[PDB]
Amino acid sequence: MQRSPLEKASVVSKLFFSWTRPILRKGYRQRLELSDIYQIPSVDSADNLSEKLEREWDRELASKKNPKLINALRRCFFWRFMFYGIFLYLGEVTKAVQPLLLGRIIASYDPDNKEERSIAIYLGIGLCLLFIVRTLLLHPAIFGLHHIGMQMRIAMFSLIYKKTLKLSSRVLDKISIGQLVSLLSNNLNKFDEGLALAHFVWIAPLQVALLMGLIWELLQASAFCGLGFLIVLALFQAGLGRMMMKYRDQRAGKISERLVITSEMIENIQSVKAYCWEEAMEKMIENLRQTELKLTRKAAYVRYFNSSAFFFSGFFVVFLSVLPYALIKGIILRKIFTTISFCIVLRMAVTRQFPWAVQTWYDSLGAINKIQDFLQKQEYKTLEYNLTTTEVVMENVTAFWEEGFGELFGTPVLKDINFKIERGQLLAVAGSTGAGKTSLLMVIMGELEPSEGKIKHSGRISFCSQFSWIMPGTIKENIIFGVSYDEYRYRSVIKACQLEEDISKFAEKDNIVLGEGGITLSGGQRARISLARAVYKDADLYLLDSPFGYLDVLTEKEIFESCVCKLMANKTRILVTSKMEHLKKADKILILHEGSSYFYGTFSELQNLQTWNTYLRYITVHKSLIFVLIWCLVIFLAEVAASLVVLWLLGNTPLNNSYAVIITSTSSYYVFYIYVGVADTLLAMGFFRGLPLVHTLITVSKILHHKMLHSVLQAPMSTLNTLKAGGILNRFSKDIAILDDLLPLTIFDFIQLLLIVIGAIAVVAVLQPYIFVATVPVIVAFIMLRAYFLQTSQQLKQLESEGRSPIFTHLVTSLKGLWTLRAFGRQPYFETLFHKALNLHTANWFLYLSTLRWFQMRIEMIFVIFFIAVTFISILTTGEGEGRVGIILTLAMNIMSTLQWAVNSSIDVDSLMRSVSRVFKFIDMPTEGDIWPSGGQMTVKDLTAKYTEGGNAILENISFSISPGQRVGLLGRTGSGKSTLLSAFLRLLNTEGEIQIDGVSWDSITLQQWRKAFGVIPQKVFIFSGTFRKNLDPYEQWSDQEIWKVADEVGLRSVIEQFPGKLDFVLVDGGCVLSHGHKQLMCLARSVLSKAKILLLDQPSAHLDPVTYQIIRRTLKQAFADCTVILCEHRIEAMLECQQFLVIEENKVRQYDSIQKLLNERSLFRQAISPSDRVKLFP
Ligand SMILES: Nc1ncnc2c1ncn2[C@@H]1O[C@H](COP(=O)(O)OP(=O)(O)OP(=O)(O)O)[C@@H](O)[C@H]1O
Ligand SMILES: Nc1ncnc2c1ncn2[C@@H]1O[C@H](COP(=O)(O)OP(=O)(O)OP(=O)(O)O)[C@@H](O)[C@H]1O
Ligand SMILES: CC(C)CCC[C@@H](C)[C@H]1CC[C@H]2[C@@H]3CC=C4C[C@@H](O)CC[C@]4(C)[C@H]3CC[C@]12C
Ligand SMILES: CC1(C)Cc2c(sc(NC(=O)c3cc[nH]n3)c2C(N)=O)C(C)(C)O1
Ligand SMILES: [Mg+2]
Ligand SMILES: [Mg+2]
Repeated sequence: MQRSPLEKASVVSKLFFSWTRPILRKGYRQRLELSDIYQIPSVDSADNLSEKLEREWDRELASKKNPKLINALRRCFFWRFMFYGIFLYLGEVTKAVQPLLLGRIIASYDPDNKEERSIAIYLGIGLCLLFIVRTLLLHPAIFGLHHIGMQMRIAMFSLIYKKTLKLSSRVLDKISIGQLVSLLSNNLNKFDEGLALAHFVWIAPLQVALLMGLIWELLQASAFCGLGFLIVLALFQAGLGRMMMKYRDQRAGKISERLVITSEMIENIQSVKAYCWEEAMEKMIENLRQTELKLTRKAAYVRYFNSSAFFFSGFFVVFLSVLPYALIKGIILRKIFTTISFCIVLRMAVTRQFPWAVQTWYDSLGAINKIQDFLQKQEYKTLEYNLTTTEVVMENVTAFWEEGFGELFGTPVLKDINFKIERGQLLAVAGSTGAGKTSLLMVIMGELEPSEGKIKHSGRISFCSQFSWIMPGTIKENIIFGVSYDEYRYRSVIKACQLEEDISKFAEKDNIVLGEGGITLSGGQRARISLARAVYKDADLYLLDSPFGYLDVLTEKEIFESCVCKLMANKTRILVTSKMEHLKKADKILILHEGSSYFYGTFSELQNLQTWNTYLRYITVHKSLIFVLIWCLVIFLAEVAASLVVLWLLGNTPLNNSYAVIITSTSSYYVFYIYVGVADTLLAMGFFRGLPLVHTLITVSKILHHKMLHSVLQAPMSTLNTLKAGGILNRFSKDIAILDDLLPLTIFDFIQLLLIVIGAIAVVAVLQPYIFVATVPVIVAFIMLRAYFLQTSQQLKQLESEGRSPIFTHLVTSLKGLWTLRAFGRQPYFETLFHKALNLHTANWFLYLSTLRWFQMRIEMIFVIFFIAVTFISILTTGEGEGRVGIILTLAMNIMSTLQWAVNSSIDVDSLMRSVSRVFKFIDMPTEGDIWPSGGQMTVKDLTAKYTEGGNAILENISFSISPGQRVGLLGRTGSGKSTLLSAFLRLLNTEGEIQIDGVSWDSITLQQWRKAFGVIPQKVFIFSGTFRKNLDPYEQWSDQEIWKVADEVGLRSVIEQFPGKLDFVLVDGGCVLSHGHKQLMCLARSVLSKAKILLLDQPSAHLDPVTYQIIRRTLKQAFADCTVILCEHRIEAMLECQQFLVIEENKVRQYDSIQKLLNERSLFRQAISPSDRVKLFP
């Protein structure tokens, strides 16, 4: 990491921006190098800006009665804000005095021997000094304001991330990820570039006042008559402004809902492919875009008029100003031209510098109000009493989930519970699915607050959750979790939890980079990592929320008899389980039922009791766009043609005529200048040209989004495991929102300005030849410098754009596994780990932003250097009568001002066109590519299974056969590959060989027609945000009578009726409202509905007790009558059902007929069988 070159630089280097020079010549030749990226300055790091504003915000909360975040921002930015403002004012004031000096220098060409001839050279010196001071005065202040804006945004982002870690469990149901992602995604680049525009609120009026006097000098009455039009027009723009911000708050609700559905489906696509929900998910996201794009088009139509009230305004402000003066006194051309030159600045001042400033003040204060509202929310309170005898006591506790019933006090999830726990003994928390075993642990931790009751234990606590959580990094970084490493401790934990088997099979033994959630690992490997993280942590109380769900009986007994009773057996460790073997060794038991203590005591008592290609693939998506652009061009040619014959007639005039005074001298070199100043309205796009162009460009972004979401869904599994969660979420959030909002209007201004310059040069050139030759040296200079800059700029804009993914990826896992962070107390780790993501983004963004003003300053310096050269060549070579050299040259240099503005607009288009480039990389991803399943007999031959292309083979030379309508058991040790065998049939991972069914093979049929044969219950359950009927069938094939008919057999009768809207209750936060057992029953009903003659069950019973498991065999015997069943399951009770058994080990299979034979070979596995389950197998 090289340190920032801004730190050690002369004022000249910081004034002329020479310190950014190295990376351009480095980036021009070569591809950009990671070494060449500079470390952020010490001023604008995450830590200090957090430090600074954190200190002010609590001072603000302490002092005032109703605090405001703007007051906290004021005390740390206001002086450095206003310091740049006064330079930006003087830099803008010097534009208004330019027509006074230049005006006379144009007038001095007139042969009528005026006094100007005399002063011209002094204006010549003065006007050169005038340009030099502005070029220096403006750009440092803009960079200064961008630099302050960047510091404000980093400070607020840091305060949101600290606030969200202390946020209440009550609030998490209300605020989804789409709320947080959208808030950051909106502000990320909009807030920084805004503070350049923000000052023109108070610059523009003083500018209007200063200009109105200078016009009042020329025209006494009419100038006010003109101004009235701009007051008339300014109120119309303010009307569009308030209209456009009411269309944006209707849409803002819709965007959040789209991101939560898009995130959820791509996070667990492996289920989405198994069920075959492509059309279902696409049609769902399609319906959310309908409302969004309706509001986008409406907000875009009002935005055009706001950005089209400057070009049209031009002609009418001058016309209404000169007309009244013309009728009474008469006018000289020298008076009309002067007015034109003042007018252009005034409109710039009042029609694109005033409506862009206020619009920035609304958005900034709106964004700050949402952040301030987000900071003032219900916090997770902590109340831990270190002083204790280490006796975990609970007495007379009740608890409700929601606020309403709890506050008004629906049945509470706990009531009338009480227990006493000495230090060095484990509690056996037992009961049926929906007893409140997770809820009890949530009360012990303090996530769920009890209405009536009291809890007390010491602050130190460990927590192994039911849904296992894996942060992004190495298995080591997961197991130790933000603390020092201890060789003796870490190794002893891994042998206790016995991951030694699973860790040794990996290529990189200890440390492999796991993704967001850890889908590289199976269910058993995640559970034991979560348990290892819990065990490696040291605390007074260990909470274990059923870690033996996904484990086989051999692993379950060894890990129980190796960790729970060996590694920790001198402390209070409440556990969740439902087996006799675990309750025997346990000292105290608590059997919950319907949120009530059925029993409490001991085991003995209980028995007693009972680039060109990017710019070309974006124009040829939609045919309307190419018709509209051709339609604009033919109308453009017509007005260029119309103006040419107007100026032909006007110039060729043979001229009491007070109306407009002209002489042979003045005529020739004012008539052309008048046209150049009024060529911004004549060659303007109307509501015939501008409307459809905006309409089509939004239609392009709708088509691009459809293709992108379509391509991501049907791409192969390897390409989707390669990329992160935040990388997916970044594009659909930020990159698709740029094609909807900014990019359609950014192209409009670029085309408008480009047409004005082309058409201006065209009419001037055809009528007077040498001005085209005069423009060419300045034209080539701008194109030269532009081509040079874009080589570095395009490479910085990709490192910066892809630099966003760290911030989002981190924000997902932070919010996803929030309960474990506060359990272990690892906020200081995650805050400092989050600061690195901001510093990374700042490092790239600051670099790109600073490179731009270099370009912005250099192109103005080029224009100044040429204008200085033109002015003295003009003034010095002026004849005794009628100097023609200056007449030709200054006309060109009036055009180059409009082109300078167009080149700056061109760089804003290329920066936004990067986004469309990054969308097209997702569109260009590879594709995975009588009655048929009558009986459902499978024949596998020479099968091989591996995830990565040319990696390690998980299964090797697999072959076996199932006869029709036969139930088949599948089993083996955790991490054997059982899922891989189920994924091999669906062929989600790439395989070799053939699996032929009912005498017909893979290659005979398409893949989507193939996957409709099977009926899947996956290991990881997927419940998207919607109604129960939407989850149970997205296609809406089955009736309510049908779904209610299924709902009783699998037993969601009592589950659904609990909630208000029966089959209309909108599930949230990935179905957090339902318990873990109900999610397994949800996937069962989903498979029961889909009548399939083959069906695949990946551990249907995960954390179901023996009572709930009767439903599984009830529905498996009755509903699945004739169809063949592959049952992948750990519990031995399930083996009584199915005939043939498939055992997996050593990357190969073995098939067995009877159970007696199979269990006979293996002794340790037969000795793991429960005594209650041993009397069933053997009679
Ligand atoms: N966030 C929540 N909001 C509202 N109700 C909830 C929430 N979480 C759980 N519940 C309800 O509380 C009851 C008990 O939940 P809990 O998860 O503690 O049961 P459990 O015994 O742990 O389930 P399982 O045996 O499947 O692990 C369930 O009926 C469930 O509907
Ligand atoms: N997506 C993947 N990419 C790479 N390797 C994988 C992937 N999924 C699984 N593996 C590897 O394959 C091994 C076995 O895979 P699989 O997920 O089928 O185990 P399993 O039998 O389902 O486990 P469990 O018994 O816990 O359900 C894992 O131990 C892991 O090393
Ligand atoms: C800083 C600004 C807002 C102050 C007010 C505007 C200034 C520019 C205005 C207010 C009064 C104006 C003056 C009013 C009358 C005359 C006399 C005339 O023969 C030459 C111009 C001159 C001298 C004007 C120059 C511009 C002027 C000085
Ligand atoms: C904002 C807007 C309504 C934009 C606008 C105008 S005026 C105008 N077009 C015309 O005059 C016109 C004439 C022929 N074809 N178009 C527009 C517009 N965008 O078309 C004004 C009034 C300044 O203000
Ligand atoms: Mg539970
Ligand atoms: Mg599995």
